[PDB]
Amino acid sequence: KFLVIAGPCAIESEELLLKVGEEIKRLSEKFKEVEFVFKSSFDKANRSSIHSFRGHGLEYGVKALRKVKEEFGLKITTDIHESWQAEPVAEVADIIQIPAFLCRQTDLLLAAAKTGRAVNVKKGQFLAPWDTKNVVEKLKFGGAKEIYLTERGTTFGYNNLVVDFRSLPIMKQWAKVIYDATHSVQLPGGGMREFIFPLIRAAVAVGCDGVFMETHPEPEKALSDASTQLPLSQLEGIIEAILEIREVASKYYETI
Amino acid sequence: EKFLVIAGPCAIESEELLLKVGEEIKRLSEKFKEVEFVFKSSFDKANRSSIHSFRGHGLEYGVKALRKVKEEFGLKITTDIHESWQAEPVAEVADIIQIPAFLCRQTDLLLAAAKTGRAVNVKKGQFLAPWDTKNVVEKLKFGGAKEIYLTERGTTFGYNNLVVDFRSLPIMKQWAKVIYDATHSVQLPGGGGMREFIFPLIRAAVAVGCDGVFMETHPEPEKALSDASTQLPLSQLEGIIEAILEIREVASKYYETI
Amino acid sequence: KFLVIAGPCAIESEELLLKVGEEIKRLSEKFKEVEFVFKSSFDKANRSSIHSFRGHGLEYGVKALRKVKEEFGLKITTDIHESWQAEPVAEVADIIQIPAFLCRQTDLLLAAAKTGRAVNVKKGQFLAPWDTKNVVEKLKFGGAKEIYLTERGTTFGYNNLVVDFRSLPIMKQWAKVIYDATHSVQLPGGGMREFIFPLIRAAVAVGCDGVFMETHPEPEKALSDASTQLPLSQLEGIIEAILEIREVASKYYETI
Amino acid sequence: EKFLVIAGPCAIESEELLLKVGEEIKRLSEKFKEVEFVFKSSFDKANRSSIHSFRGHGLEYGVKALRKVKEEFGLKITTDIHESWQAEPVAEVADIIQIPAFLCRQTDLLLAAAKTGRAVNVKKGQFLAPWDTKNVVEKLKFGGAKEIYLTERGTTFGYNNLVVDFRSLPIMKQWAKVIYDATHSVQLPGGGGMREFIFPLIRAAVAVGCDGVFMETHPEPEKALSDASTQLPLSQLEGIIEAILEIREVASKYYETI
Ligand SMILES: O=C(O)C(=O)C[C@@H](O)[C@@H](O)[C@H](O)[C@H](O)COP(=O)(O)O
Ligand SMILES: O=C(O)C(=O)C[C@@H](O)[C@@H](O)[C@H](O)[C@H](O)COP(=O)(O)O
Ligand SMILES: O=C(O)C(=O)C[C@@H](O)[C@@H](O)[C@H](O)[C@H](O)COP(=O)(O)O
Ligand SMILES: O=C(O)C(=O)C[C@@H](O)[C@@H](O)[C@H](O)[C@H](O)COP(=O)(O)O
Ligand SMILES: [Cu+2]
Ligand SMILES: [Cu+2]
Ligand SMILES: [Cu+2]
Ligand SMILES: [Cu+2]
Repeated sequence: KFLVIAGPCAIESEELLLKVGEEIKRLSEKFKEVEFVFKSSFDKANRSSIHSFRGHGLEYGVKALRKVKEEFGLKITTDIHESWQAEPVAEVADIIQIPAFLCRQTDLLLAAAKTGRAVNVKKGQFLAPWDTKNVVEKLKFGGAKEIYLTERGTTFGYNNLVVDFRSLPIMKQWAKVIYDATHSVQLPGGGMREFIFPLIRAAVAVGCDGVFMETHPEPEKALSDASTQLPLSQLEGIIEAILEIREVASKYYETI
Repeated sequence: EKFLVIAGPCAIESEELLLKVGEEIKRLSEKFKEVEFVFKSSFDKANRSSIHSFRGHGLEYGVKALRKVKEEFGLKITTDIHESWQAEPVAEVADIIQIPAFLCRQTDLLLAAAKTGRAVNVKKGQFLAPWDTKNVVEKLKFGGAKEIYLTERGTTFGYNNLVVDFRSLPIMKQWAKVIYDATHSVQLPGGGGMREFIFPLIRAAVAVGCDGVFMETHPEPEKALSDASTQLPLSQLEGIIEAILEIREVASKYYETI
Repeated sequence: KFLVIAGPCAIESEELLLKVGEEIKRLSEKFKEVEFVFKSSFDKANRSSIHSFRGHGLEYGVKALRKVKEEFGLKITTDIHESWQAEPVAEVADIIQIPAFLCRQTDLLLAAAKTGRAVNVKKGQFLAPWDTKNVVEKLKFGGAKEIYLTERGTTFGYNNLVVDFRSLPIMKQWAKVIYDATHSVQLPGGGMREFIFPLIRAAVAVGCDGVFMETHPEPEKALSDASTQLPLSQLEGIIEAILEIREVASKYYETI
Repeated sequence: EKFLVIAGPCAIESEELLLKVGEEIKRLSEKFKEVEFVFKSSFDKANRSSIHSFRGHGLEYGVKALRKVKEEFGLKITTDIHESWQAEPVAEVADIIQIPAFLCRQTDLLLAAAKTGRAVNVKKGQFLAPWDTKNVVEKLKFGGAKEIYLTERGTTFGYNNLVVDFRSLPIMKQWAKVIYDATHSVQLPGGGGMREFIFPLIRAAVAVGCDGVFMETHPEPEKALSDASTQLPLSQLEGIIEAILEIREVASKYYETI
């Protein structure tokens, strides 16, 4: 099934997760041919500023995510930042996410693989698409069976990311490929929200295995990535659009 | 809102090549009635990397060859100019005058094209940010152009590589009609890709939304005298045009206003 | 001799050329081991805006440059924009300059070469350093004997140029290399003036055959490239600095 | 304003390698009394591209080996850490704790280093703009660091290539002491250059102005187990250090304030 990974960027509160989770559950009942996976980070471990929001800790976050899985029967994903975190996170996370800056950290990758969960690696803004073959090879060496690579943009001069859509067919040679619709048009340190939907249309027309998109009931109040979180109320329309474009374009997806 | 398809062989290798490709584009134009086809070929490759590479058979020969395509098949014509004096003779045959990407800031060339009364299509320089095309359009409007296109053809991304930033399409749409160049956007300059990425990125362009696509084609690309690595085999053009019409239709209700 | 190419960006008036030319003459008498070449453009043929200053025409410009050469006995350089301009310009210009955007225009290069003058090609912001070998080959084919390549920065995302100093030793394989201190830190469409002197120190420490630097008595009033023209009064100090650093560093310039 | 030279073999291939290089750096430190030498070697290459590549002999072995260099030669020591728990044991031997470039935004790693009371040297990420190092320094100051360096090691420039934007040196100097990494700045990541550009770009860095240079060195680079293409032969270190002291001296009166 096509994957849709969605949720609020950060675990701002169990309350926020339950509100978002309720809508993701409703959509999962409406779009049965899509596999939904609920995402939220227990820690923003790489904020630019020491004064910015990080979160409420790994214990609180894992608990809140457990509530979402229990209340709604949704699969769960969250990111890890150091190797020791893999095991406790794997108790709740069906997919362990590796942050883009950390895509080359061998121990983090091996720790995630050791848990027996699926692993989704964000492609570093410094990595070339062909450079991801070695990422997959580490994860296979560590025992991983279900592996995703996520396109999230590439450094393009200062304070800008570009999406090179050539990466989608290149990375598909060795893993399932997800397109991150949210952070790919985030300007680090043109934009931004106005480009989210057009580029997710591009990703599906080119061909991918799923889309990653963050959502919040009121984006302007979000504590992380406010400029690019999608309003919750817009998610349904975008998902239906994704599915329609994929239905038509998929006739033309090239083999391997 | 007829979608534009600009297509033809990169260079005017011979009048015979032009008529062979023209016959196919004419056949497609009769099938895809919802498309406006414009036939393209360059009478001069004025910017080749090497002094030893094919340039062409001269302006007079090329205009005559293009005129024969227009006469025989009733197709609109486009070709590129390189210095201001070429605008006048070229406008005798060309419905759309093309401005090469490296020359997109050359004021005199832009004005020369604009005062002919023909449509003008400027290739966006590999050095230019999408928001900086606003002034290119202003120059053309100042010079009398009433029908203006901007063509996305990739941006310098380190050495010998171009990337297509698809954010450029909605940005440039604020000021002109936008064409996606499927051929030169995946060329690696000075020596992906390349051919394997042409069709995926065309699909991206139409899903994002554009007003036309530019695609070069040759019966036998391996033998072409210019851009051999990226010209589409002529037999593949029909299938690609059908795909972009299908993808455009399904994506179109989602295209953002303005 | 080390080359210093300097002058006001645009021929704003014969008056401006004579004021600048007077100082360049004085410096040429003070620094006898340097070859000075006076630069000014008769046309800014590639301005972003239709409303910006271009100049007073080729005839006026060639005349003003002739006045500088006659009054001060200085060598002259100016840029051309279309092939027909090479011959009339060559009447006064010792070095014909090819603009960066036009570095691949075969006819312009051949027209410049045909005049028998030296030719200095600005390296396009799109060109790789190894890509310049073919530029030199065109000029040799057209009869040119004295050929320069000028480093002027490379496209680095949007509205930014970076100087890759690896280009200096690479381009030296096939031509004399000039470093453009002015336009290399011009942001098209960090910066800017504060970086001019530090990067010209880098260029001389790496090793080049000359430096190109634009100057105006009152930069803030200049009609082109105001943000990067050096105040005339600062030129002497920078030249002396160049020469001192070159004297020491040249011990280490690698062969070929 | 003693200039810093950080030098040593990329990886702790063996304690024996360390002592061989250490003996030479000690000899140079006695000649170039105006330089503060800091000996560098990594106990772990934690970010290699391939699972098959050399990583090292473990933290305990590496710290012991570094301690032997400090004991035998009286040299200051630096090494890099990869996860927060390493800061404490490493601070037992390291005068300067190095933060790898990909990890320059990892708040916990920065704080772990800062609270040790050791100096901290952060490699600027290949993704980071020079003005965005201000917040990296703020994090370290918040965490108690009193001696902070920022190291220029190149910026992503298309695929598999780094460029050094020397404007970064005066920009970063606003907030920290600045080191130029002569070795990794010309490495082509994931497979110029390379070695032929090391010395020219060091000359550029000192002419622009910096507070130190970082240079890896191995008696026989061809045989090194990491960064073999860019490690300097040990016999060349003396000549390069003399050149940068000469160029620094002649350039120094021109270094801009602040
Ligand atoms: O959680 C994810 O999926 C991510 O991609 C991580 C992403 O949210 C982070 O890298 C943030 O974008 C980043 O910390 C925000 O940066 P800043 O607003 O602190 O400058
Ligand atoms: O004619 C067009 O539409 C163009 O975009 C011009 C384009 O064909 C040219 O820039 C060629 O790609 C270029 O001269 C070929 O370069 P090279 O093979 O000589 O290195
Ligand atoms: O004359 C030279 O040496 C040059 O390098 C040409 C240079 O002055 C021009 O490219 C200008 O920098 C350019 O027209 C100014 O751009 P803008 O201020 O019109 O956006
Ligand atoms: O130790 C340092 O100072 C560094 O800058 C770390 C540096 O050695 C590493 O990033 C290596 O360059 C990198 O693991 C080598 O990459 P690869 O040869 O495995 O592709
Ligand atoms: Cu986020
Ligand atoms: Cu072509
Ligand atoms: Cu100028
Ligand atoms: Cu190293």
